Amino acid sequence: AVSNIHFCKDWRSKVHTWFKQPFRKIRRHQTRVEKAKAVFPATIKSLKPSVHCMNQRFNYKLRLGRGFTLKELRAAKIDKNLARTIGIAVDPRRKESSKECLNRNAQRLTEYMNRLVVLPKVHAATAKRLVLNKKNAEAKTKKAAEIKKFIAEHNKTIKELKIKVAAAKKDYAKELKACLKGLKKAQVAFAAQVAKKKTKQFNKLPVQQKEAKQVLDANKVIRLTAPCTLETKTLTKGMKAFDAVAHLRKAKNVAKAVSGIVKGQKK
Amino acid sequence: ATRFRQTRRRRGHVSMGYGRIGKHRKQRGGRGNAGGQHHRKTWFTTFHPDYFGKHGMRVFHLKANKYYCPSINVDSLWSLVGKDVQAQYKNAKVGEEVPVIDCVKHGYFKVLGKGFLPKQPVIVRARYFSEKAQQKIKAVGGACELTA
Amino acid sequence: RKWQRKTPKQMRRFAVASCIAASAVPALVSARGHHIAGVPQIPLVVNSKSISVI
Amino acid sequence: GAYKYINALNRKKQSDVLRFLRRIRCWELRHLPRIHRVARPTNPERARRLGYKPKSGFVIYSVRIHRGNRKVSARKGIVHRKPACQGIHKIKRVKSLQAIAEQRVGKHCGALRVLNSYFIGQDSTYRFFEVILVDPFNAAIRNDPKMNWICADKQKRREARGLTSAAKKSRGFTGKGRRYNKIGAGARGNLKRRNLLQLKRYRS
Amino acid sequence: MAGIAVGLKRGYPVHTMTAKRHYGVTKRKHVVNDVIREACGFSAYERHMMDLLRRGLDKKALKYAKKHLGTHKRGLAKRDEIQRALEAI
RNA sequence: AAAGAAUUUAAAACAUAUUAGAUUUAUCUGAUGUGUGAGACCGGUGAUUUCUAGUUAAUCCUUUAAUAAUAAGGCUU
RNA sequence: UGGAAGUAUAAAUCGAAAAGGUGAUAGUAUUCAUCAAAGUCUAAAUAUUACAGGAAAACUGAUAGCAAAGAAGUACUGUGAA
RNA sequence: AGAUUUGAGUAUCGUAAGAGGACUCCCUUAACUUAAGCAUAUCAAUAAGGGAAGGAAGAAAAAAUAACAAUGAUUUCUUAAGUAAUGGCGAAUGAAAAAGAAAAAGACCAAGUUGAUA
Repeated sequence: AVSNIHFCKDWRSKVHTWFKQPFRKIRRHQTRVEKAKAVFPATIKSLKPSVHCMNQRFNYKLRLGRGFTLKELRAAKIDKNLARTIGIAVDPRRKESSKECLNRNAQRLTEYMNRLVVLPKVHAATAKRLVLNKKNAEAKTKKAAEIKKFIAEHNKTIKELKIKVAAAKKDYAKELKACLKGLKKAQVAFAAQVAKKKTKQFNKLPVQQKEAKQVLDANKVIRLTAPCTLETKTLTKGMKAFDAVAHLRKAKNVAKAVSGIVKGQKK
Repeated sequence: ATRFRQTRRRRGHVSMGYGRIGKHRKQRGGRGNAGGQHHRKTWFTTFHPDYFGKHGMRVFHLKANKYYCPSINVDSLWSLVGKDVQAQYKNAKVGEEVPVIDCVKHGYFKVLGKGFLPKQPVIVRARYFSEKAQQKIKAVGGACELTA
Repeated sequence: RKWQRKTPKQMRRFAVASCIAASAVPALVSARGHHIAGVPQIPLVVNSKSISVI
Repeated sequence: GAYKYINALNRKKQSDVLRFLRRIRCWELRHLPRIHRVARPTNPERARRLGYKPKSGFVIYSVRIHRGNRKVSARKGIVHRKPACQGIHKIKRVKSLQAIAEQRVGKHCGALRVLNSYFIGQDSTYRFFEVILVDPFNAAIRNDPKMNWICADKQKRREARGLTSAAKKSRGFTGKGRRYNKIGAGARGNLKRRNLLQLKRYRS
Repeated sequence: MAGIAVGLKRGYPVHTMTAKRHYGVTKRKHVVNDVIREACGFSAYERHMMDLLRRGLDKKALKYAKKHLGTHKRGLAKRDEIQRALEAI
């Protein structure tokens, strides 16, 4: 074997030894520990989006990014100025990539907001926010009542149909096709009526007094992706006759035929 | 283990195992891969006959990520789910649930055709397929999907 | 120089499982230079209640 | 705004009006000491853009430099070198004349800090610059939050280390990306890191 | 079910979401361009361009413009401003 | 001529139109409809791929976002 | 410089803009994608065989270990660097 | 005579110098050596020479990657990798996106507007 060793240069002054590696672990750990002692959510590792990797090699894997786009904060009804102060990363540099990416990170912020508990800026009970929260209790109860009332009627069909399909799969695993067809028809009708409604621009920051349950980060509480189990499908006759090779070669040959089309039209 | 080398079994022998006529001098024909065409040519001819020259076109900035396409043959498809799942659905046909062996989740993109498949229907979800791979999957009673 | 050495983890556990199992043999335990003539059982296990008061 | 017509005007250097003015200025600077102080910048738009502010502690210095290329400083052009290093002419300095001139003002004015410099004019022999200097111990500079960063001790002889814009373009910090692979955070520091032979504590 | 990996229509089915902003000048930069032009005039090479354009040698103007600007596309943008000045007198 | 549901609710570019405030210039800057760009079919429709017969165009590979004509690099002698 | 019809810097000449740069095979054209240069500051994660204060060691044990275990860069040599 | 512009001397209050340079940022066109000779190449941002600082310094907020189900300031570590490429295509030299982590933070000038203007 032909050897290829780049030792002709002075490697003895290029040698780096890792004798400080055991002491690096103690130093970093004593900084994380002493950071929470200052204020525990200081090391909370502010929430980050669920972004895809790049290239077709990794395109199916989700991973944490940095900062939600200003469209994701608006979709989740979060002030972009207040986001940085409640442990949320913000990345104005990130242009939105897809609708499916906007929805997933809008749910990530929505789920995080419900878990988030914001202590008052002033500990004393005479703070404005605590005082104002007692100044709108009667209005909140009236506001809450109608929200539940008018949400209890719009879902009176989807909820019952979803209940029906849930039991249909049970008796099919302890008929089924009717419930799925029936459920899908209801879903289209509901989405049709929504298109045929100005909402709140910003939500309320959840501010309350509570015992200090101190958590070291928020990206571990909200998992990136749901666990994957075995998937199964109904083998119809249409899938049996799908020609994958012909579909791939047609797509390859069509892209390789653009040259002839331009060549022909240019003569 | 310095006590296990040949230096400890050659203490007393004058030449230390290197010969008296031909001493152990500094160099034995150059420093490195010297004389590739002059005096070590018979070495390169014998053991690396295509070491010298050029072949193929230069790729100025090669994108090795665009050539990453892991492949799995048909005979190894059912190992992706398991042997118990294979026997569970061993008596299915058209109309009933058949497990879907999606290979992208397992890191395989192209499905190749080699070996034999169990006589059961199956749904193979993969980015690319081979011409002889699709035949074996369909001859057994299954389907070949596509992804991405 | 190369002070610290590397060993596969599964080979490390193979030796420990072969070293715990070797402590239940009084012939090997005594041969190592241990006075275990008067012990009741060679896998000497003590109550967790007695330990908690030490 | 007045300073938007001046900026558009100053880009027409080949114009007769601007060529006459540069002709007069280059005459005066040839019969003055090489480094000297001027009352106010002669290009107030360019001076203001680079950082000059008409406040106490901000001074302007003019330096005249002899442009063109010099020979390799070897006696009688005799170098005991291999043919690959035997050239005496055609060898160009890595540091731009602007960076070179900025250092001469810095050494001459050791009690101040060099901020930036801009081109003034040139002739067949000389090229003239104008250097913006700041006094770090002025109470106005110290008490201004937006400019007291220059009071940091690491800013002593700023142009000598290569922190001014004129001296940082010669270092290669003109852009980003794959064109500037070797000049990531410093050409020599990047080279040392790439050449490090990491000997891990536990290695095969 | 889950698109295709080859061809023009390739990739996972998804609704892609980018503004094409135009960096340009305002309507007052027209005035600033004229005011400076009167106060300065034309460069030495610009004037030689005007002479060539007057005698109807448009190709020789572009070659001269390329020689002093180093870009085919920037040569056209100068051969248009110069030829526009001829129609403005 | 023969096989063919195709996957499922939070949207930005503006090709265009109609208005609002301005400029005369290689003229712009706002706001509201519309389609685009949309995809949830009801044993039959069918988007979509085969096979046969002509015609038309391209036909050794590459310049790594896509083409073209120059140029250059590949492979064999 | 790995950057190959030029990756970066500098010098001589030349020199823009009703903007424009990049998509590393030079050239023109039409699309597409992605940024918006030529001013400034910015903690944290990283380096350390000056020097000072400590702790360790499968290190050496007075021809060994620093040149130096005592008034060691000392005695002594040279015009001097040493 | 007066209103300005520029340039000086003097007084007062401060500022620079010198030591150290193990680590940091740079200027300079060394050679021995290797190629079994040698002249490009290697040695090699290496030695010597020169400048400047701090407890760290440098860099830092895209005229950046990529061609994807896309990312997203700087720095450092793992990997890509002795790979693409460079080379009397000889000897030899040789990165980077992606991907995994440590730490995380963004702010201003100029230009533009407001002028009983400060």
